[PDB]
Amino acid sequence: PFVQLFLEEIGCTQYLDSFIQCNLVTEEEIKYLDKDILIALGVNKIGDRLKILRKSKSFQ
Repeated sequence: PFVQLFLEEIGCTQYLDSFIQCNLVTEEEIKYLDKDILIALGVNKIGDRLKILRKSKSFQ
């Protein structure tokens, strides 16, 4: 799924596991993720959080 493929661009699949923790499969919801939600998602790097939001925009 795109959720796993775009996240792979970060270079660390560990975050991919973070998405499984929330069980998020909708691509639009990725943009819906806020920096605070990413913390709950299971992300240990604040810089990567910015990458997820910016890369998600690339979807459109």
